[PDB]
Amino acid sequence: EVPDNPPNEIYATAQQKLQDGNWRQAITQLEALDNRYPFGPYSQQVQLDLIYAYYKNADLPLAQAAIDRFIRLNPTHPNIDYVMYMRGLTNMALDDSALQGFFGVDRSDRDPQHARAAFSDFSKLVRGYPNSQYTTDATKRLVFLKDRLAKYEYSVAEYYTERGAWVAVVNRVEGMLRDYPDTQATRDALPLMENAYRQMQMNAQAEKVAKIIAANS
Amino acid sequence: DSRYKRQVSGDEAYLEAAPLAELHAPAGMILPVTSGDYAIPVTNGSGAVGKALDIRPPAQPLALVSGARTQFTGDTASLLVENTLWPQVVSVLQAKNYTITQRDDAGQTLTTDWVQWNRLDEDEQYRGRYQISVKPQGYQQAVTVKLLNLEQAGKPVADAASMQRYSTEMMNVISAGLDKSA
Ligand SMILES: [K+]
Repeated sequence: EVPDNPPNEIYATAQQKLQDGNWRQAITQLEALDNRYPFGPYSQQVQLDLIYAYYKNADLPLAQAAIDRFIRLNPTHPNIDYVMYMRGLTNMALDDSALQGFFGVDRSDRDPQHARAAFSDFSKLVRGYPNSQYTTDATKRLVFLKDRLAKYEYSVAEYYTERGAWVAVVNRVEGMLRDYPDTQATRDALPLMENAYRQMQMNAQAEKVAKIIAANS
Repeated sequence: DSRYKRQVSGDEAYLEAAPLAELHAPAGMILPVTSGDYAIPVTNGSGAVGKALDIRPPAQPLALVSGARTQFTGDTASLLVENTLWPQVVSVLQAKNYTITQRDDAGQTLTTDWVQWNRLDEDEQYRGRYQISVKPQGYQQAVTVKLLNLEQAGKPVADAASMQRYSTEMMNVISAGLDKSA
């Protein structure tokens, strides 16, 4: 329960708790300020500090809420790009902590759904703002994420293979070819696709797949 | 400490991820180049990556003065106050103990010596050297802060992010000082 001081003294306080690395307390302060003075003269910097603090404090779905509100009320803001970048970082953290909570006991075909969300976010950034100071890094991450995503496709195709579900296999790998043709996991999956076709006795198709496998050593 | 404060979470292992390659098409077969969702546009760059990238919110100058618009643009922050603001600014600067190295009272403009900054979120602290002035711009009036040079650990620094942060810091000191009287 934040006391009833003037907006500026609360910001000052919020700033110190922020620099302190003391996230919860900054969030309390910033929150109160945001709620009490929504028409504040420096409300945006409040909203940015929150997004920042939720991220550091790992309140990722909360960070996402602030991000979303901010984008919609400030579509042309000079810093709209940082917000977007932050929104990617958010999902990417959700994803690291999903994998981390299942360490030593995971499934290869766990859906990395926060990774897909991250990917979504970062593309918007890099397509919308190619000259953004965050676009190099975001691109680096898109590459890493695309690879993770296709790898998931591979795991599903492998599972169905292990169970002679041949149609589920060609449908899956065909997906990989349509969506992630340029990933390692797609190259690994083609042998699965060839197998499923040879199994289904579809040799013309199977041989095309072979022709492709070979043209990519 | 305070690196963790300025830094993305997780590790840098994504920088290790192998480059993607377009799929070679056998003879007798054409293949679409990567396209649609999941297609990544080429960039080169190049801004900071991984732990070198500072994810603190961009410093936008505050309107700690009733009915006053602010703006930032390059290395210059400013504040449109709604005259004789010049002597007031001078006192705020003097109050904070910033040496002034030259002063044009008629021109309402001055240059500071190096100003030492000190924040808990920085591991090596910054120093900045400013040209401050009040332009009779309306009425109303404009108080502008220009970051001429910025130092850290003795080395010059000129990256946008930092220039904006520490152009904005001076502008804030001034605003707050203008508020704590008017
Ligand atoms: K990572």
